[PDB]
Amino acid sequence: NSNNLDSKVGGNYNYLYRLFRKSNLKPFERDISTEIYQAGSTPCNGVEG
Amino acid sequence: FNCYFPLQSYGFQPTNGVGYQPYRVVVLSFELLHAPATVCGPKKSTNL
Amino acid sequence: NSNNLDSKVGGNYNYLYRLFRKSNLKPFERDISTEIYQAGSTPCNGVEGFNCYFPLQSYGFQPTNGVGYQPYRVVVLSFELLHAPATVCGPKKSTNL
Amino acid sequence: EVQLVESGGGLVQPGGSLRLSCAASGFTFSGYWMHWVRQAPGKGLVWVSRVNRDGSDADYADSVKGRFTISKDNAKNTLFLQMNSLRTEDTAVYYCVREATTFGVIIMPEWYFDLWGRGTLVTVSSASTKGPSVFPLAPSSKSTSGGTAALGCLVKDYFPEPVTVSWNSGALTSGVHTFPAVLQSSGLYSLSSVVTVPSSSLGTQTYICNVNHKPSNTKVDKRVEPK
Amino acid sequence: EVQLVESGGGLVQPGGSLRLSCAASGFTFSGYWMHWVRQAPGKGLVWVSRVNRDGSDADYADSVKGRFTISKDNAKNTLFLQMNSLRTEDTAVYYCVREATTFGVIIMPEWYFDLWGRGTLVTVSSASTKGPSVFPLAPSSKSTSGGTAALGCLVKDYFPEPVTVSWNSGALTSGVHTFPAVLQSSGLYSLSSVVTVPSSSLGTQTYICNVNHKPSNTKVDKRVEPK
Amino acid sequence: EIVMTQSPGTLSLSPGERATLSCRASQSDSSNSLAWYQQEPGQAPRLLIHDASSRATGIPDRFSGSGSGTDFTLIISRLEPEDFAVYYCQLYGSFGQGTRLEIKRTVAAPSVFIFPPSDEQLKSGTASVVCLLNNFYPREAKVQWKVDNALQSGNSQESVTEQDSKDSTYSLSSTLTLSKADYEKHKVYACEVTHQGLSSPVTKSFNRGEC
Amino acid sequence: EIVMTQSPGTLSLSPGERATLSCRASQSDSSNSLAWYQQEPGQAPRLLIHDASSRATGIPDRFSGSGSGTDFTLIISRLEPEDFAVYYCQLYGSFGQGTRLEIKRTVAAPSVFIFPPSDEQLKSGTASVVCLLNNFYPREAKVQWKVDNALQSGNSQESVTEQDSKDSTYSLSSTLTLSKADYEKHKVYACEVTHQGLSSPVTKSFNRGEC
Repeated sequence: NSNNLDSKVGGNYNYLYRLFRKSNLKPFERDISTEIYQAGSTPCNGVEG
Repeated sequence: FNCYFPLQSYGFQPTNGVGYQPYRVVVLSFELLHAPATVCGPKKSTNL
Repeated sequence: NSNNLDSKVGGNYNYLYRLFRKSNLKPFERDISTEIYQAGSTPCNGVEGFNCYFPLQSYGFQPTNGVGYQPYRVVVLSFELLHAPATVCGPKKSTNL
Repeated sequence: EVQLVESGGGLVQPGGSLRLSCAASGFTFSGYWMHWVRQAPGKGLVWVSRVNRDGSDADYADSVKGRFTISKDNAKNTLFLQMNSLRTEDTAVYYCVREATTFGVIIMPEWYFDLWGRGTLVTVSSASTKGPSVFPLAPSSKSTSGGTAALGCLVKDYFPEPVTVSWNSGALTSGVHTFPAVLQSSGLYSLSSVVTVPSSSLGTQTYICNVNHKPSNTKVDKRVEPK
Repeated sequence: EVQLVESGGGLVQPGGSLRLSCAASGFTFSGYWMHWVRQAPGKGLVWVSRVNRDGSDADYADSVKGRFTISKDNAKNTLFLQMNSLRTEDTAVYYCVREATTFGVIIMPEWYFDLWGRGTLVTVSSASTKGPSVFPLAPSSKSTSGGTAALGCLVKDYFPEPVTVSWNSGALTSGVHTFPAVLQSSGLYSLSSVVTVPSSSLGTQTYICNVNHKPSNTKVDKRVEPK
Repeated sequence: EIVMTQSPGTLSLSPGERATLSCRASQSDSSNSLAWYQQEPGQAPRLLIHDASSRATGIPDRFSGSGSGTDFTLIISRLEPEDFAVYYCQLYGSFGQGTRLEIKRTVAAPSVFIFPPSDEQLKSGTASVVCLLNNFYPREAKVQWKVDNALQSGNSQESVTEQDSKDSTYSLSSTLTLSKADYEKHKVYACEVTHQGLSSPVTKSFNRGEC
Repeated sequence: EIVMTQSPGTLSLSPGERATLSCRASQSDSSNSLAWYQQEPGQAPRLLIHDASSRATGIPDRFSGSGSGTDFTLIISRLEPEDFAVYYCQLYGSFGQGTRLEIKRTVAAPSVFIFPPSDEQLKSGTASVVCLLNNFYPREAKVQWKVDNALQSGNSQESVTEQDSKDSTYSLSSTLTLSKADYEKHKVYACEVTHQGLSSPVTKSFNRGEC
């Protein structure tokens, strides 16, 4: 339990997790990326639609 | 925490894989030592 | 692996195996027969009676089975090391005497 | 290059027999396992049968079990598919497709097709070939809207295989609508081909329609009256 | 022959209790595995309980659990199934169904059923037994169409078990329409039995309808007027 | 736990044409220990195949099929007049939804007769109007009411009779029940049926008061 | 035995929009033995990838998809005006139904024209009334006919035409066939079209006998 040490008022945004990824994760595989995910029929991965 | 009940259940479900599926085990342990044997195979006797 | 070559829909009945036999097999013994195997006290092997079961059974190799039931092609090579003029060898090149 | 030529097929009464051949050129036909597949008009592809390198083992599908035989010779370099007692549900265009093999220490086909041949159309029905009925379709007053309009022709009771249509010896298209034919009762193929040409143009140039009928070679030309 | 006869059953108020029996004749009842399978009126079937001769496991489905008790009295050759706090949705028919056993070195039951005894219906409702109300159904002028017509009867407020009805002491059929019953509000079964008989036949022979009520022994006979 | 689905939901063919049915387990494999049962509407189910491969003794040689893994399929060699039954498949704990094998015929035009309630029904306190569809095929229809030349639903009931044997045609019934106070206010009651095999929806009207 | 269902049935994309096609195989024992194909409406299918991962010879680099388990997905990197075809997936013993990929466009108001039979069609013995929707998008609508101010169904035939390439629009033609005995009785023939992109359903009336 580290609730009293890793929380900020109004939700803490210093800690982040990946919600969407194109492929499965291999064991002990670390990836960092910033291309915006695409889910529909609108251009993404560099443009906001 | 750090103190568990030594016994746990199996929860054998019919859908589970054959690896976790129940198996009925019977062990027939014999001893062949110095004693008058009381159990023998089905072999017919012969005249002395 | 020969799963995608030796399977037929609804179970393959073109590959059979003897499930019942009256005696043990000797090494390198080949037997073909259809006499009804005897398991009880009723005579069989020529007469169909009680406990007389057909000695042959089918694998039923289905097109999609588990790895333990898929058809696998097996070849066993038996080597004869008896004293005789050798007729098969490797590609080992010969050398001047 | 490497291509497969389909031969045979055409009209045949239900319950008859037919033979289809696939000539192979450009590749070693002996070593590749073969498949035969089909595609119904306007429907998805469906696999039919497979044959070995020697042409002795097959796994005919359930829908074609008993009434289809496959054969694969090596000397004369072609594939046979023979059909008996045909039914109305197999009216389709048949393709023959190769099966890729590693050709290593074990042939081991990967069960996936590489090349698709120019397939052939097989049709089964109780009807017989007959001349199509042609007539113009020109809008009259109160039926044409605006300067632009659409003028066309509808063919009727054309049982034979799909027919081609043209206008003014194919000198203009103006956005030709193909309108593939649709089968109706009693086995009749009909299609209404219309070209969008404004109605305020007839009078200075003649409009002719050509139903180029290849099967029976009954070429028909028709004049469209603006009424 | 080998057969299973079901005993018990009948109307019961909600929250009540009941016991069903299954007498088995023609085979060795104790060795074979036993089961209960339900069948809702006009619905699918769902297995209710599994009993080993020991009966130690697989006996109750969650919803079944807590309310049914399964017993297999081998000494006097019968099966029991007892219920408490029965709910409305369990109104159905029950089948005593066997489970095949190899009877070899290991009995090894195979979880597939061999025979199905004739069903016993169980019904649970808040209604009470009432006499059905019967009135004739004969089309008058401007309602009958053509020479042929149909004459019948319609019963109402008949809660008890499905009723049998016949025409002219069952001396004619003329295509009898069974018209199975159906439930309305306040727990009532309604049936409308109509026989297609031409309207130009009344006057020379009497037209009567009998509704035999077997549960309450309320056999009723009525006449039909041509209006 | 295991949930079994049947494909297709319905299966209509000619009296001679053979058929096949596919059953699917929701997940996992159960060592191919599957059973198929056929149930006539009036009779109890009957086992046809056990262990998903072997057919029980007494079952005709016609029924023969096999499957493995998550999908088991049963094939029927030919067809005879016994397929008027629902085929359920049984795994360890659950039964499939089933598939009714329907016999196929030509399109039949329905006949609709509307019976208004008579005096004895009127004085009981409620009025029930019935509609009878007769000699109709295939088994798909839609019946509504036009009470005071207006469409209302959610108040009537529907009943469909099972297929007959000698002529293989069924009948449908539909009873609309209203209070007498609501029944007397409206004047025109009309019944129509929509059918894909009908050139036009047949409309038949009813004017209250008879003659 | 395998039914290899492609989802979803139809996607519309702008001519430069990437997408993915997800297809589930019934029996997931393929071990990445899969293929995808792109067939133009007027020609044969071609192979796109093999083994569900690797690509064939001459393929564009954009076609690159991977999948495992029951859910096999194929991803396209970008789009060009060639994707107007049918994508057929292939398991070892089955074929997919096919997915239609359409070029998206703004909603267009259809134009409906009704053409009655002429005199030469009148003397043949069968009357055909044709309704033509022209310059219509997207490809979904319902066309209904009115004979004697009454709707009917089960007697007319409808046909669709493939989308053009110069402006990405399609035309729908429908024909109602009847004998002269019915045609002479009626006088008014109307056609209505319903579209979600239209403010009100469009009706067009026709009076028999011309003028």
